[PDB]
Amino acid sequence: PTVHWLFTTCGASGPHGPTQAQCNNAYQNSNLSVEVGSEGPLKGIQIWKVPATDTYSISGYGAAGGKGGKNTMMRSHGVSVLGIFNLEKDDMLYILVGQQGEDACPSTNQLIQKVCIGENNVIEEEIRVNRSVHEWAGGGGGGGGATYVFKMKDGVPVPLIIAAGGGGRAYGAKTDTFHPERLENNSSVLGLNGNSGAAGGGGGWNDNTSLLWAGKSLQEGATGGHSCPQAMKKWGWETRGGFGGGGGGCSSGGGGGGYIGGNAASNNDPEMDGEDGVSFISPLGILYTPALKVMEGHGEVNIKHYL
Amino acid sequence: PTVHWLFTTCGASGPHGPTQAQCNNAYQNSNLSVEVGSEGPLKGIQIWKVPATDTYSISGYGAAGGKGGKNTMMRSHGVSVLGIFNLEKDDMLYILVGQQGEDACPSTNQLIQKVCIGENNVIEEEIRVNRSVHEWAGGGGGGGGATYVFKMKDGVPVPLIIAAGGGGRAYGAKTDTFHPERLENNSSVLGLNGNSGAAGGGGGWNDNTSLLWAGKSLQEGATGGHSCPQAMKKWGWETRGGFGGGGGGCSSGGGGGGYIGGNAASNNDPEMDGEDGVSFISPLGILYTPALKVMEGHGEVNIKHYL
Amino acid sequence: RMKDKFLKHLTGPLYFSPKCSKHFHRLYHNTRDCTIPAYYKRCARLLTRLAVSPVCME
Ligand SMILES: *[C@@H]1O[C@H](CO)[C@@H](O)[C@H](O)[C@H]1NC(C)=O
Ligand SMILES: *[C@@H]1O[C@H](CO)[C@@H](O)[C@H](O)[C@H]1NC(C)=O
Repeated sequence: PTVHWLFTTCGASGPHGPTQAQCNNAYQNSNLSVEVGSEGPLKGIQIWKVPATDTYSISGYGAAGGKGGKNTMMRSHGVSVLGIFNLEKDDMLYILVGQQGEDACPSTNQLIQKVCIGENNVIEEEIRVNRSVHEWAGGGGGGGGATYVFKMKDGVPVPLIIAAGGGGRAYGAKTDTFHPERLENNSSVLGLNGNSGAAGGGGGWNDNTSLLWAGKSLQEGATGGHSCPQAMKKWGWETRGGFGGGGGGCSSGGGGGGYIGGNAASNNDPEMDGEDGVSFISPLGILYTPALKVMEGHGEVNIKHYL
Repeated sequence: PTVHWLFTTCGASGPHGPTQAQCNNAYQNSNLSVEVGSEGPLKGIQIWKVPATDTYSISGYGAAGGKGGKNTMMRSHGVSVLGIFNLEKDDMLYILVGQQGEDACPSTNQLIQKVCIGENNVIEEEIRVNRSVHEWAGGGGGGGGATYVFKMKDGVPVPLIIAAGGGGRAYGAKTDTFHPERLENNSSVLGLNGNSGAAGGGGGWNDNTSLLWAGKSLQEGATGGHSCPQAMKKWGWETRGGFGGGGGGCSSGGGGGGYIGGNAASNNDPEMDGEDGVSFISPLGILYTPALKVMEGHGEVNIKHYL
Repeated sequence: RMKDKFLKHLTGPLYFSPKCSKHFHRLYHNTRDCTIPAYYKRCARLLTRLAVSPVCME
């Protein structure tokens, strides 16, 4: 039959989700029509009505983290979770398509761009003299947003597929963290946010996000965390987390979103990246392929009727 | 083996190539050191010295086109050409790494961004009233640059691997046409530019580019073509082609670069994409795998030893 | 035919443990990323991340 409903970010990018007008244009001449939350914690979340009762294969793709600073190393990719689920007719599936975390370089500011190309070495100078980054903060990418697929019960959302996002690459990240994936399948494990420090941590499933630069949880709007407070008032390092619980960027990398948010560097280490998020698959489904880092840029959701 | 030489855009993006300083930082702590043309038609072209006579595997990757307007549909990916060649010691390989064509949205102009988010509907208004786009031009992405790998003979450059770039996505392109690839291997066929129209066409191997918004040919510097003239004087739609012969963007999509440049819409059709470029492989080499559209973003070059 | 020849170049001489024999087959042949040629850049990264997973180690 090859009936495939493909969900994207509707052209939106950054710490905020898409609008209804953006998604109305993005799905033109397609077989797909969704509702977008206009305000509140559902802002930017797409709502799709399941057309028929059948066995569906939901392919979730997370979003990648932000690029590094002068090094411009390979960004931490998002996670892919592919599952098989049974759905009923007229079930209302809520889909949040994770957006990429904002990159550090390149940038539109003239003073910033000289730092990206390696001509302005004030950041490297302060590290060599005083052993750490305390004054000229910034240069790392923001945390990537996670892709959430859930359906509302009577009053409480229940997750089905969560494709964790990748952590932000640090400014002076000579290493790539070489990190394995994580996948949880017990709903009794609560998905709190990541360990936010100088850089913002990742947003989880259900938490109480306090820090502005930390990624908001799914039930709090999943807004991308703001830039580092110390990276402001000295630069214009607007390196924010991606829509979907992405953490804000600093000299260190921001944490990526997911079920359990990724951790962040506690002391603004310029060589320490933010950690990737934790993926989740509901016990109601069957894991087709284990979680794997595959996605560069924005995430997606694909339904294909497997068995 | 550590014979893994990887070539990138050195962090450069847009219609111009990288500088010598940019590539010196991009290849830091690597086994690679190249020369970059400082001025003239060789500006932005990387020059690599072959270290030993052996059988090499040259993996060429083109660059993808620009994103659409309000739809922000899937960009046309770049082309991959993988070949096997015999090289001699001290041969001077010239490498031009194709850069991605500029996207339409987001933009830095205050008035433009209101069109990207769907609040300003002047473009949709003129289409409904006067059936076509004649005044408020712009909104399509620029053509992607191609990756050129060639070595100079006595006085004339001779191409070895040309990985064509992807065409720019049009503003209102609700469809992706799924167009097939093209690959030429007969040097008697001359690689002229594409049929430039309202939007700029792709730059070829050897042509005489006149229009500003058309992509320059390889022997002319392969500079990305400028934005649409009509998209100026009314907007700030600086949607230019990628470095490597990418065509400029308009209401329609720009043509991608390559051996033979991609064609462009002749009447500024807002729903008609620009066409992808034509790839080329030298008859002296062996094609490992046929050309496939795989590359998203900037292109690459990979040289290894497996044989 | 050719998917097998192309993707090996991207991933190199990758090894898979017996515990991932059916995991490899499902990913290589049945996943959307490894069936659309436009997403072969995705499939190459999928297989590489598979080899470093705790299941496919040793
Ligand atoms: C390093 O030295 C002191 C801190 O001990 C500080 O005042 C100075 O500005 C620092 N240098 C740079 C280049 O930031
Ligand atoms: C449509 O009519 C004419 C085209 O001949 C043009 O001057 C006018 O501005 C157009 N109207 C809009 C709303 O674009």
